[PDB]
Amino acid sequence: MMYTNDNRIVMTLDAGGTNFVFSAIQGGKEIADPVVLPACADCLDKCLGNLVEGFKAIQAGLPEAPVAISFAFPGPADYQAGIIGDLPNFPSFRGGVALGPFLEDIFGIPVFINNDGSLFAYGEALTGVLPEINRRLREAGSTKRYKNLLGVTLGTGFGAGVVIDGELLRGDNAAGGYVWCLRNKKYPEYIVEESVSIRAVMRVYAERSGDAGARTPKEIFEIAEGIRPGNREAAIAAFEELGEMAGDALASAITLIDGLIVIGGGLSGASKYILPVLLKEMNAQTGMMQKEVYDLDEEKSFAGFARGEAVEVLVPGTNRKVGYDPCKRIGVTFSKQGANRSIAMGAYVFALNHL
Amino acid sequence: MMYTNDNRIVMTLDAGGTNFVFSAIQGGKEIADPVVLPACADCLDKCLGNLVEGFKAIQAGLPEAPVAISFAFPGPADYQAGIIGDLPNFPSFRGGVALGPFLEDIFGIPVFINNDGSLFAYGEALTGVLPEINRRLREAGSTKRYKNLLGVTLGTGFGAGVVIDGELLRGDNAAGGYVWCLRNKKYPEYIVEESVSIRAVMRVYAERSGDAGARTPKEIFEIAEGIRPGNREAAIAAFEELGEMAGDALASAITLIDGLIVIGGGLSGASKYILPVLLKEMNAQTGMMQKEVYDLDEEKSFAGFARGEAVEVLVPGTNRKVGYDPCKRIGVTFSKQGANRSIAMGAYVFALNHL
Repeated sequence: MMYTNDNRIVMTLDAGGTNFVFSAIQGGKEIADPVVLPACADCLDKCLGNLVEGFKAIQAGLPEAPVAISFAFPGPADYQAGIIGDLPNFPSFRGGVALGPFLEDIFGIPVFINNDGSLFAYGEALTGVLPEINRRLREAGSTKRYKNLLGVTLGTGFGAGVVIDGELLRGDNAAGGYVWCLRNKKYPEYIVEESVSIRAVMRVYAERSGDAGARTPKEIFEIAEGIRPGNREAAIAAFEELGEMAGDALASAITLIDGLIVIGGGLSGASKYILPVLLKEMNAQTGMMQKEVYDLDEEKSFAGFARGEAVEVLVPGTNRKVGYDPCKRIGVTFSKQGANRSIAMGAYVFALNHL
Repeated sequence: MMYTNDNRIVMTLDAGGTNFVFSAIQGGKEIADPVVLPACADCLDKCLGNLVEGFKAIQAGLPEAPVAISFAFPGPADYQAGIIGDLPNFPSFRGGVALGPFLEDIFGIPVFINNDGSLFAYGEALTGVLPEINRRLREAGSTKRYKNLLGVTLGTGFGAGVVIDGELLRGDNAAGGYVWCLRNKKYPEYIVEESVSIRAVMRVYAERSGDAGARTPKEIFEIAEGIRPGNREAAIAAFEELGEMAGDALASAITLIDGLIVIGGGLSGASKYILPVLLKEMNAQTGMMQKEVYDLDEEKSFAGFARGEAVEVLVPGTNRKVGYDPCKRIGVTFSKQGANRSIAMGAYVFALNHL
């Protein structure tokens, strides 16, 4: 319930794909009748002009005046500078478009642009799971608190973002926290996204079964779940196989970050089949070593996560005691809020913290 | 030349191995006749008592009084809390020793304990290469400045530390920035340290040649370099082979950090044979992708690193221009200062920044 009673309004935008959807956020709520305009990608001045119209449209129907505007944008881009690079799906963008400063001029207030993965992790760090986990620890009587979060979206791609005690890990090339291009475990010549995405689910089921028909991951989930007819053993492998690679990637990524992992996105509907194999892999890899990964979504598992091996040690010579837990542990949890909510909140809160 | 004229004194300690060597640092200089006492590891109270004696010894022969004391310590440990875990080479340490607070009581001033890898990266970030690189960029007329550093020591092990714009990446289990336990490329069932260490150099040369005699990496370097007699082709492979794995690890590690890499340690004497294959691997992996790794130690290479594809873009509608460089690039450099100096400085500067 963070920021639930805040009066400050941030205008936002969803450039997910095909067109622009402009909105506004006050408190945690969406308080603007959305405005849909097309993104005339072929004419820089045309869509750049729609953006102005889109935001002007919203602004005109607000109670108070807006304090800023932030949104996620396709990229690659120099996000901090707010200037976007050569996007494939936007031909009028080759060269470098100073989108951030442009809007900042036409509206005066500051604008913040970031990529999906970043806003998702940020959202979960300050609004989603990270706070829930930390209180649930204190509530469980543990002295341990986690400040580092690696959020990853399983969907069209294998996006991700990294937050270090509130500070979004941007990277020196605006490319911090990438996990999609790590080396693939079962396909050394390719990247992990090739086995961790909607493609991989669809592709594997097609291979494991003899069905060459177009199936959606939901349909595949239904086949594995026993509702829809098909090759159940194959429908499962489709998700297990993804878990295995995701796990391998997450394992080596989290080794550097050393924090909790949040997973979300479209494919998160198949927690049931992904998480087990994923966790099995993470614990096989950090087992070579002194580090356990717990299923933060099951009670029994979270219980051992909370307490670990906590004790008190006496300060030699003194009568004082100090807290200590030699048990190094990590965890994985799926977003309860949903990637869409966390991303929007991420944009909202990021705005408010960086005014 | 950072802190060269600072009057503030920090007492330090080298618990490298076998015994304790106490010293003190003022400005950048070592201003204390070192004091060597044994580490009576078998008796907690005995060596814990030597530490007190060791520091008391130094303190008594200083001009002004000391402002703090920091040093690196073996671990695993809760470094931030200053309490050390069950060390293998210290039997009187099983349970959890609140070493930090102990000294903090007997001396009043604050004490900071960290692991080698961390202090090394910190040292290089504020004292070593990172500042040299950034000025050399400005001097070259580039607008780009790097704030994220991944420092790794090639030696007895494959240690490492990560600094994000001045903030040491500690991790939630005091295990941030580990790269030693990543998966090994050519030996999937083992960790990378197994192929990146003094062992791997010695081991490979023994395998590639038929020489079962004990050779030191220096001797092996001399064989590859043509001075010492032996199997030159094998002596090279010994170092190339290490470069390959180090590169693979560095590649996937730096993908999350997105900053410059500093290498140091004992084996750094063989830059000549390691760096080329190492860089070749990093550019093969981030090539699957939009990201180049440059040899920051060669002039021609650094030149292209500095300029990249820098331009100015006009803010649409305005008469103003904004800087932009779509060229995402990274680099690798060997420590000019030496791991020993950077580590000591890291301890010194870390102390002064966290008073």
